[PDB]
Amino acid sequence: PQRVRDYQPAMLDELLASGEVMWSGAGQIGNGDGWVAFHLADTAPLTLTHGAEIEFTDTHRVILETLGHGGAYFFRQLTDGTVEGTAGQELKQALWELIWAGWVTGDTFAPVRAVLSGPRRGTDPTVSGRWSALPAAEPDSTVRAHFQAELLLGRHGVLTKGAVGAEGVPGGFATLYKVLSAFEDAGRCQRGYFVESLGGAQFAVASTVDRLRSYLDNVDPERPEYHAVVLAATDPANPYGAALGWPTDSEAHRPGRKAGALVALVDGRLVWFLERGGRSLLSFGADADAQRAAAGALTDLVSAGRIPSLLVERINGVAVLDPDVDAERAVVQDALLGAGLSR
Amino acid sequence: PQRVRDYQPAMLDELLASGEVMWSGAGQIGNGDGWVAFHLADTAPLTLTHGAEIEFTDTHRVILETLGHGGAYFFRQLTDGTVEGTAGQELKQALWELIWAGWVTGDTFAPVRAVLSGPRTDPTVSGRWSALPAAEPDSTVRAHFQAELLLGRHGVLTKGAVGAEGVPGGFATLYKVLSAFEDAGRCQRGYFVESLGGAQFAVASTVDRLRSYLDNVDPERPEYHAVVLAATDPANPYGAALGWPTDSEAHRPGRKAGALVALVDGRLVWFLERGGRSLLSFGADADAQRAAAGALTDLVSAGRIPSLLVERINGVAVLDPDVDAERAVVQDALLGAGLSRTPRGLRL
Amino acid sequence: LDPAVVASTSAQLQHLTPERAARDAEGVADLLRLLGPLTEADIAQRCTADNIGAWLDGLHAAKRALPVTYAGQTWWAAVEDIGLLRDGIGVPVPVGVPAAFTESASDPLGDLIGRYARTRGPFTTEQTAARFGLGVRVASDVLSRMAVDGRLIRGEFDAQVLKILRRRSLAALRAQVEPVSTDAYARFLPSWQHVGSTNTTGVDGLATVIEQLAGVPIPASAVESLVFPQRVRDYQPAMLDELLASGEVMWSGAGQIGNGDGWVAFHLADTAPLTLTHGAEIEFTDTHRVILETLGHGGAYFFRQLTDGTVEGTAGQELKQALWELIWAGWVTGDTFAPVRAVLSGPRGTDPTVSGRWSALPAAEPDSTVRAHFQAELLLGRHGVLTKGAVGAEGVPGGFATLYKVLSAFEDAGRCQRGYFVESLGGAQFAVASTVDRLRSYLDNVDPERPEYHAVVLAATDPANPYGAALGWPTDSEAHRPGRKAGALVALVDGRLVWFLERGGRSLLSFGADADAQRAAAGALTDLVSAGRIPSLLVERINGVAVLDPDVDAERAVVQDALLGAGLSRTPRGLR
Repeated sequence: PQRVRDYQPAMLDELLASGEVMWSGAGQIGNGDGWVAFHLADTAPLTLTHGAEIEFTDTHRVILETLGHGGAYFFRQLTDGTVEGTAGQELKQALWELIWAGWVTGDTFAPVRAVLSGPRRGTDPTVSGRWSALPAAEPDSTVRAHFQAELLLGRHGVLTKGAVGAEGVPGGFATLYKVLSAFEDAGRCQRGYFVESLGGAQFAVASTVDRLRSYLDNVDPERPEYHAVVLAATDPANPYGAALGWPTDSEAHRPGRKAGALVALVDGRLVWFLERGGRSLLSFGADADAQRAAAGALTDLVSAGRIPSLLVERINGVAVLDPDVDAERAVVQDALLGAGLSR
Repeated sequence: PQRVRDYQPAMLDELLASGEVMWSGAGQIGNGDGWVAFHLADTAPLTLTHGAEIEFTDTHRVILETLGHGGAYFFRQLTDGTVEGTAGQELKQALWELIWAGWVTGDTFAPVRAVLSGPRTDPTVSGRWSALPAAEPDSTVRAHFQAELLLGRHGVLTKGAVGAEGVPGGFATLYKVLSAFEDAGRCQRGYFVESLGGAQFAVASTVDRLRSYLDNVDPERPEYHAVVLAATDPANPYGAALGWPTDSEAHRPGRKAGALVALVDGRLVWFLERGGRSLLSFGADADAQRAAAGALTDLVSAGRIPSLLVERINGVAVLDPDVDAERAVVQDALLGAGLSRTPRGLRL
Repeated sequence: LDPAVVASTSAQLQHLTPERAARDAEGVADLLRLLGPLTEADIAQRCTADNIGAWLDGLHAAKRALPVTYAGQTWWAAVEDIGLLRDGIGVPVPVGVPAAFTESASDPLGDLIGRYARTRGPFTTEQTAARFGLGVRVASDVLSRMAVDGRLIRGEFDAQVLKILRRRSLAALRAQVEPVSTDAYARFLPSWQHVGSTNTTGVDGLATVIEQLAGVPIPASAVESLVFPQRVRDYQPAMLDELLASGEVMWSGAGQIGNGDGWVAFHLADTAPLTLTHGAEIEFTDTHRVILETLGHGGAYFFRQLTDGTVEGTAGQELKQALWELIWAGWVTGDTFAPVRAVLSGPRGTDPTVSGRWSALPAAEPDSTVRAHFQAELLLGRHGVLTKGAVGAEGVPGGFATLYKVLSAFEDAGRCQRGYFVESLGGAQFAVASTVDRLRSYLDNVDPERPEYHAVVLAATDPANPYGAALGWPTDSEAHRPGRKAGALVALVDGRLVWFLERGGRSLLSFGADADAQRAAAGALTDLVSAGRIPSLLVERINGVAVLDPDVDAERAVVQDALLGAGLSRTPRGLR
C-alpha cells in the first residue's frame, strides 16, 4: 500500500484468484508471519525455488498424494480422515508445515491473513481456500540464468556485486557476471562506472541510466529538500544491506536487515532505524530537524494505520533515555516530542 | 443489495472462495443472462438438482473426465496445447454451455459478473472450474429437508408456492409428508391467510409474528410504504401464492426475468416489463403512485438499476389525444417524481 | 405474602397460565429443560393441543427427552439431565443414547433440587422426597446446606422467588402495577436516547438527537467522539458543521476546562432564549468591552473585523486570548463548530481557533412560567421518568421543590401520570404515558434464564448514563469513589455498571465482579478502541487501587483475565 497508493485487501484476492499470480510461500519466521514471495503465472517455473527438504512424515505423505495428481482441493477433502477431532486438527499443523516449506500453496491469500491475526462445521479460517500443488520449478539451465538476469536488471536500477549478494542467486556474482557480460557484448545492456563506490562493474540497461543521471546533487550551495520516506528493512526498495553496507558510524551494534525493522531515511542519508516494532531506535547520524522529517514520516504512518504500534521508542542503542541524557541523544527525543508523545 | 444494507460485490466472492457456498447455475436465458442458484456447502447434495441433458459432443467429454476424478482446475489445464485462437473459442463455447446445464461450477463469482458485461487471459473464464457434486437421489431425507427448507423460506406454505417452486411430486407429495410433521408437532396446521383457502402449515412461531400486520378495525390513513422488487425473487407473493390481479383481459404479466413489480403497502400498483418500455398500472389510487414513483426514483438514483427513460402503458403509450383517466394519474405521478418527459419517442 | 399473589405467581412460574403455554413440539422440550422432569400426564396440562401421545414419541425417535421409570411411576426427562439424574437416582440411561452430554463432573443432588425450587412457590420439605423417591430426613439435609449457599430461604405457608413475592405483594397492597427493577431502567434509558439505534441516520437524524439533548452541557472532547457517533449510526463531522452553518442549531459554550475542553451545550434556534443559561458575569476589560460593542450591536463578524487598525502582532495573541475566553462564558458563540475542533487539537499563515464568523448569543428569557413549563416538558422528554434525583444532576434552578409545583399542574391537567415506576427511588417518579408502556418491557420475567450479556459503553458525563443522576453509585468502595467526570468511561452490561474506566486507562474499577460478565464489557471497550471512537488506546495502569504484579487480589483475579481475553497484552504498563 505504499506504492499502489490505493490498496484494499480485496484487490489482492481478486488478482490471486484469477490465476495471474502465485502465492508460493517459502521460509518461516516462527509463530506464523513466515516469508511469502509472490510470482507471476506465465513464468512461475522460472522464478520459483526448488524445495525445502522437509521430513516428509506420513501425514505429510498422504496430502502430497492427493494434491499430486490433480488441481486444487479444499481442506475438508484433503484426506479421508475426518477433520473433526484432534486427528483433523493435527492435519492443519502438518499442512502449514508443508506450506512454509514451499510445496503447496493456497490461491486466495485469506489463510496468511488469519495466521497474522493471532493464534486464537469448519469455522476456522486458517485453512479455508482451496489448496493446490505447486508447479515443478524448472531446473537451472541456460534459460533460467538469462531470465533471472533480466529480472534483476529490471528490479534494481543497476546490478552490482552487493545486491547480487543479498538476492542470493545460486553460483554467486562470479557466475552471473558471465551472462551479464555476454549481454553487454551482445547489446541489450551497458556496463559503466555509474555509482562511484561499489567497484567498477555496474550493469544497467541504457534507459535506466538516463533517469539515474538525474537526481545528482548539482554543484551549488543550496538548502536540502529534507524529504522523508519510511521502508521496511527487508523491502527490496531498501538499498542499505544490498549494494550499500550499513553506515560505518554506529556499527558496534548490528542494526541488521530483518522483519519488522523500520528504516526511516531522509532523501539519501540513513537517519533512524527501528527494531521489532517501536521499541529500539538507532540514530546513526545527527542533523538539525532532518530528524524532524523522519519523525513526521513515522507519525504519518502510525496515524494512517499502516504500522500497528504507537511507537513507544523506549531503548536507544546505548539505552540512555532517563539516566545520564546524552547531548547527541537529546536532539533525538526532542525532534520526536515535537512530532509524537512516544508513549 | 436490498436485504443486505451494505453490499459491495467483493463481499460475495469472499464467501464463494472460502468454501461455504456453491453457485451452481442451473438455467440459461438468451445470451448473457442465467439462472444461478446459491446453495450452502454443508448440505449441497440435498438442494441440488440432477444435471440437465445436452448433446454431449466430444469436447464436452474432454472438459469432463478431467474435472471428474479431480478437485478443480483452471481454464487452461482443462485440455492440453489449445490456445485461445481457434480451439479456445470452441472450448469456451463448450464450457458456458456445460455450466448453464449445471455440471461445472466456478470457484468464485467473477466470470458471471463479466458474461453479463456484454461483448465489448480473458475475464470471461478466469477462476477455477470444479466438477459439481451429484445431487442426492430422491428419498425420504430429500423430502424432509426440502419441506423444512420451504417452510423456512415462505412464511405460510400454501398449495400455491409449491406450484411456482419446482418440487417433484407436486403439492400432493408435500401434503403427505407435512401431515407427518403436523402429527409430530413441528407445524401449526391452521387456516392462516384466508384467500388462499387451503391448508397453510406455517410454523408455531411464525403465526405469532404473522398475527401482527392485521389491519386495525378502526379507520386510519394508510402508511404508504413502497418497496420495489424484482419480479422473480422469492419475496414476491404474486405469481406464486397470491396470483395476479385479473386486469388487461388479454395482456397479462408474469414472473418474467428483468421485470419489476413495485408494490406499496402490500397491494401492487405498477408492473414494469423487460426494463422499461411498459408500465401496467393495476387499479391505481392517487398518492399511492407517488410512493411507488419515489421508490423507483431512489432506486435508479442509487444506481441499482439502469435508468428508465422509455415509458408506455397498455395502449395509450405516449401523447395519445384519446387520453384516459387511468392513464392520467400515471402521468401526473411520474412528472411529480421528477421523471423526464418526452425526450424522444424512440431509442436506438 | 398475599395468598392471592402467591397463587398466580407460583402458577405463571410453573407455566400453568392459559397464555404462556407450549404450542409446539419443541416448546415441550423447553419445558423439560426449564423445570425438572415431569410426567406426560402433567405435560398435557402445559401444552395446548392435547394430542401429546405423538409429540413425545417424536422426541424419542429423534433421540431427545428420554423417558425414565424412577420414583414409582415413569416420567420423561431431558437428555441433558439424563446424566445428572442417572447418577442421582434410578437406573442409568440406556446404551442407545449418544451420551455426549451425560457424563457428570459434579454433584447431582446439589442441582436437581435447586432448579426444582427456583421454579415453584413456597414448598414443603415433605413433598420433594416423594417426587424424588427419597426418604424424609435425607431431604432436609439438602435444604439445610442449600440455605448456607444463598439459594434456599424461608417463605411463609427459594430466595429469588421470595424477592418476586415481596415485590408483587406490596405492589398489590396498594392498587398499582409492579415496578421495574432499577437495572431495567438502566437498560431502558440508553435505548430511550437512541444509543445504538439504527433507525437514526443522516442529518435529519442528528437534528433529532440534538433537540432531545438540548441544553445539557457535555464536554467538547466527548462530542462527536462518544456521544453523537453512538446514536447517529454514521456520523461525519461535516453533517454537524453543515447543520450549524444554517439557522438550525446554535452551538453555545458554558462552563470552562483548564485543558480547553469547554462544556459545550447545543440549542435549537426556534427555542434558544428558553433553554439558554444566562451568562457568567466575568470582569470586562477594554478588549472584552470593545468586542461586545461591535460583535453585539450587529448580526455577526469575522475575526479580523472585530479589532480595528492593527490586524495582528502581539495584540493579536492577546485578543485571541480574550475572545476565546469570552466564548467559554456564554456571551459569544461561533457560527460553526470548526474552531472548537481545533482547540482540542492543541498547539500541535491563517490561524484556526478563530476561523468562523462570531456572533452574540440572544438574550435568554427572563425567568418566568414559560421557561419553567418548557423546561419541565423538555426534561420529561430527555429522561424517561424524571425522579427527584436526576433533577439534582441537571441542576434546574429552584430545585425539585420548584418543579414538583408546576409538574403537578401537568399531571393534574393530564399530560403526565405520576406513580411508582422504578423499583427503588422517590415517590414522585413522574412520567409521560406513552413512555410507561415502553418501560413495561425490559421487565425481567419471573422464570430463570441465562442472562444476555449485551454490553454498552458510555461516557460518564453522557446524559444516557443514569448513574449519578437517577441511580446512586454502588457503595462497593469508600476510599476510591467515582463520579461524573470528564473523559471517564462507564461500561455497563445490563445496567450493572460492571466497570468504571477513568481518564483513559489511568484507572479501572471493578464494581460488579462477575465471571463471564467482565468479558462483555471487555469486548465492547475493545470494539470502541478498534473502531477508533475512543481517541486513544487504553493503558490499564491501576486496578481496584494500584494492584501490583505480585500478590494477586482474589476479587481482582478475574478482571485481568478478562482483559487478557481481548487485545490488550502483558507489556509492562507505563514503563517510561
